[PDB]
Amino acid sequence: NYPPNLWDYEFLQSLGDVEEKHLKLADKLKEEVKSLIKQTMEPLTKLEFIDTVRRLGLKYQFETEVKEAVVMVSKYENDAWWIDNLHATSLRFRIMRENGIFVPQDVFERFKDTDGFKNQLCEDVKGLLSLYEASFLGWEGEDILDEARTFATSKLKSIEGKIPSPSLAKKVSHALDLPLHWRTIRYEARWFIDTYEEEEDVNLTLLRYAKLDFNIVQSFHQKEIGRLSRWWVGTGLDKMPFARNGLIQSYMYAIGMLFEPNLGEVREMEAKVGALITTIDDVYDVYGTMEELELFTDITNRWDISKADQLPRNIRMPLLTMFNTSNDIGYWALKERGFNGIPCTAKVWSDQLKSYTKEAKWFHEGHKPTLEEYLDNALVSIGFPNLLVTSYLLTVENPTKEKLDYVNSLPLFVRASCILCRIINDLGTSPDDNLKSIQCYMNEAGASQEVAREHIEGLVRMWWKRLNKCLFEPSPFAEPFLSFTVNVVRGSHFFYQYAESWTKKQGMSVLIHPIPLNE
Amino acid sequence: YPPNLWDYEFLQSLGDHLKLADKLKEEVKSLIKQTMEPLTKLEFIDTVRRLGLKYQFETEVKEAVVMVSKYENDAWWIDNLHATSLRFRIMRENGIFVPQDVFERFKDTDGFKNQLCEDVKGLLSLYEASFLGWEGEDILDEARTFATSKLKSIEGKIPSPSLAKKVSHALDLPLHWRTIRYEARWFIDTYEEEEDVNLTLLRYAKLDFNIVQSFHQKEIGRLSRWWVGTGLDKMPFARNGLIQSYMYAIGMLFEPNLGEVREMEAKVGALITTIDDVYDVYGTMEELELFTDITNRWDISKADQLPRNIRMPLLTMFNTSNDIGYWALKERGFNGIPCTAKVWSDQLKSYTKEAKWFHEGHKPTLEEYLDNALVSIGFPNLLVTSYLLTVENPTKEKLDYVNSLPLFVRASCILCRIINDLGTKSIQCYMNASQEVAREHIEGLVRMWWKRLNKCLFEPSPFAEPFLSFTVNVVRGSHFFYQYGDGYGNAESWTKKQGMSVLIHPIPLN
Ligand SMILES: CC(C)=CCC/C(C)=C/CC/C(C)=C/COP(=O)(O)C(Cl)(Cl)P(=O)(O)O
Ligand SMILES: CC(C)=CCC/C(C)=C/CC/C(C)=C/COP(=O)(O)C(Cl)(Cl)P(=O)(O)O
Ligand SMILES: [Mg+2]
Ligand SMILES: [Mg+2]
Ligand SMILES: [Mg+2]
Ligand SMILES: [Mg+2]
Repeated sequence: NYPPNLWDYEFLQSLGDVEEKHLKLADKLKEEVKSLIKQTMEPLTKLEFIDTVRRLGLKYQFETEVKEAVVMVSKYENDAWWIDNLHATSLRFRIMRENGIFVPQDVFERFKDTDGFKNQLCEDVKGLLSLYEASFLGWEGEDILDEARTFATSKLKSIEGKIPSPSLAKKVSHALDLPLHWRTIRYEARWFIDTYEEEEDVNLTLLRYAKLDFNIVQSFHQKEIGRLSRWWVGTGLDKMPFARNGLIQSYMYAIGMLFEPNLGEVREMEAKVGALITTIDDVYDVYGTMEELELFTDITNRWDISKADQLPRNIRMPLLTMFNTSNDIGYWALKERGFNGIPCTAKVWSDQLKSYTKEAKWFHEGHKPTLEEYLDNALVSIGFPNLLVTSYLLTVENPTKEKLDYVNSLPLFVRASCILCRIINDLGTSPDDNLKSIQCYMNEAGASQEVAREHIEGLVRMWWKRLNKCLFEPSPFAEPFLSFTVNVVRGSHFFYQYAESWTKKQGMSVLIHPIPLNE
Repeated sequence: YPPNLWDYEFLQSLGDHLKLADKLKEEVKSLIKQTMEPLTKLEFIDTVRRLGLKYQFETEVKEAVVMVSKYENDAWWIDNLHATSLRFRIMRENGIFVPQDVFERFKDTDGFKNQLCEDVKGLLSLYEASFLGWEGEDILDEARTFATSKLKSIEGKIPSPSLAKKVSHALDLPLHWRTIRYEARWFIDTYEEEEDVNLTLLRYAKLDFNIVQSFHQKEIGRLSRWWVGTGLDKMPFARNGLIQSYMYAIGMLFEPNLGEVREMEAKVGALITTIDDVYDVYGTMEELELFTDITNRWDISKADQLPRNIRMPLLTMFNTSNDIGYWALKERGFNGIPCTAKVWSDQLKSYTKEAKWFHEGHKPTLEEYLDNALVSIGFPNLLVTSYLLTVENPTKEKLDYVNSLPLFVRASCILCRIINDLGTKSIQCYMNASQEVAREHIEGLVRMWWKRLNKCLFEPSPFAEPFLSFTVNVVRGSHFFYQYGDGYGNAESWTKKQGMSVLIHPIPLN
């Protein structure tokens, strides 16, 4: 291709086209790790171990063993093992809440005096880092978790880059970039396999399984990218003079939303939809005229491609691929799930293009919307209602029009995720546009760039609190949609840290290069 | 356990010496170019053709044939029945006219001289040449009836192993009516038995066959994954649709360089067989009208009014037609969706007329039924699609023209339907004579339309390769497959065998 993509599509197909020795060894090491999760340990040691299993990307292999470990630890009658221990209190608080076992913010009170958190806690970095990490599991009105974040952030930053203990130095720097709660499972696993190997408390059996299982999952990913690349070259959209790296960037995002091998077909369909969202966003933003885009929108609204030949090739090809792929995805729901998803996929595309039109209307009129006007439209235009409603269609038991209507109605859980994805993307922009979060709020309140960014950062923390509380009352939603909704937010944080070199490094270590085994 | 050719589990698993091939290709290139006696040359390029290798040497074979057509001294074939017959056929095969009068030496005013009954090689070449004939070429008709009788009479009495095999093979189907790719597998075995076998040509035939087979295996993997993805493998009205369609497609075109077109033709074939069963066996009256209406308007709004087992074929037809039309836009610069939507609407209209006859108790003339039955067989759909995907600079104008079914295309489509009706309402329609006498009449229409096909290849035509080859090769596919459709017993094991030898099992080398 010209310009060049991150990797050539012929090479990406190369990848998928792990010796039987290793699958057998993997089942063996898996049973040995089950035994370790099950085995009697001191409660702190057990929490540390299952936190390690999670960060290595292995919770999906041990869901039963990890939850049962966590329930056991919540039943442990004597509290002396965590009381007055900042690290143990913090980790317990976090692991309990991550597993739907409530722990009050009051457990942190004893670490404060009249003026706030006790300055002397700065003498224990491991404790500060566990406090920092735990603070992100907090809800609205949990003021002590807000103080904990501010204090632990401030104290860790006063040492970032200058910690003379390699593994804690790396983890502190990594955490201040993004807290574990905000990071993807799959990209964290690759980073943490390296970190873990350098740590004092390393279990070589767990580490050996983490590398083996990483490589096996990666081989499924390599076959998916082969299929997706073949599909993408098949559409001819790799040759559009826009949306360079559209397919690989969508797929890398998808791995953040869902990495598990058993969700391969769903992941491939989400990656196809992301590649089309990126492509068609560029059709609307950096190619089409207002008149071309009116016809694109109208064809989509009516699901009628009669007039498609009035669009030039570079606009007609994206339109008809959106149409053909949406029909294929809808058809999969009929074939696999017994429910024709074409009305649903046609509807979320119509909603999305309507949001683009409103954005373009404002941009042409010169209109300068408020933050709340901007976000009600921009949470649609980012594409996550499309991606998430589609993910629900493809996974809900017994899909129905009424269920799909409900998800597309933005229950608080979904609205939070979509607003978060939009605001996180907007915060990732560097040198400047009246139609992004920061400038809309600047325009509203007469605020500076600095004060407006601080405001938007606060909105990020607030919507995470609602996300967190929604999981303690998941209401009509179940796995895997619960995970999808949170993990698209983590994808956004990871891919919009406030470049192509970083993206290639991430794609190289997670998708292309197996972890070297000493087996 | 034996691998099941009908198991989509097995078929989905398919896909998962080139230096010697390129070396031996140049050696074979050199053998077609090197000087030989003009008869030995014709024999050599006929051998190349029959080994399914002509596609590798189109330019060397044509120039060989042109060189022989200019060889000035005729002493090498005059009064030699084999040589006269081989020259006739190879020349006409290459669009160089030879009159039927070259077979004057071998007949008088009373016909072919009964003396020739001992001359097995001669009789076989005469028989094969006769099928290159046109209408009113009555010497070629007489050569056929005569060669056929004399060949039947000597069959089990031929000492040469390879000549005995060739006579028995020719009497089932002349070479002209056989597919290239299925014949290539057969002929590799027979050729190895011949006295004049060229071991370089035989080694390259095997190597190229296995290389091309590996291409087809990747195609069947992709197509089987697609078919399982549609869910149509789990439908009632089942008939191993995809694998059968693919086995037909291989008769229509086998060349690796036509892979994508072959896959799309195989998909359309699988959908035609499936939807025909929807209209002929499973669908209610009200269901078929909605299907037809949805297709006519290319509007799937009301799809949900159809039950699962009908909605799935419908949406797959819609989705696949949109994909194929899209491929034309992407690859050929022309949006083919209006074209694929039209050939499906026309096909479903042929299904509506079948029912308007059955329910109104109407009984059509042979000419009436065949006007409709040449559309319903689905070869307009397949051939118009093949033209959309291959024609240089496609346009609506050119697509309306092919879809009007001018003689060349109409002859192929009638031949496909007639050949099919010969192997189980063509016979019933002509009868409304008896069974035996209609059949004999319909066999006659086969010979007739073949002569019109043959002539079309000499006449001015908008059409070029590869569509000229597609149009003749569907007819060969029909000849080869038409009497093994039943899907049990002898029919099923002969089909499985063809499937296994040409698609699955490589040719052992050394
Ligand atoms: C989870 C998944 C499969 C994601 C697919 C990739 C998608 C569609 C990501 C949406 C976020 C992206 C890539 C934003 C970059 O696009 P931009 O043109 O800057 C824009 Cl933020 Cl959409 P906008 O057009 O509003 O300025
Ligand atoms: C060259 C190519 C890709 C062929 C694809 C396969 C196709 C469409 C084969 C058509 C011949 C077949 C399988 C006929 C058997 O079907 P039938 O229902 O008996 C029938 Cl002859 Cl179509 P009809 O409905 O007229 O009785
Ligand atoms: Mg954009
Ligand atoms: Mg945009
Ligand atoms: Mg039928
Ligand atoms: Mg029929």
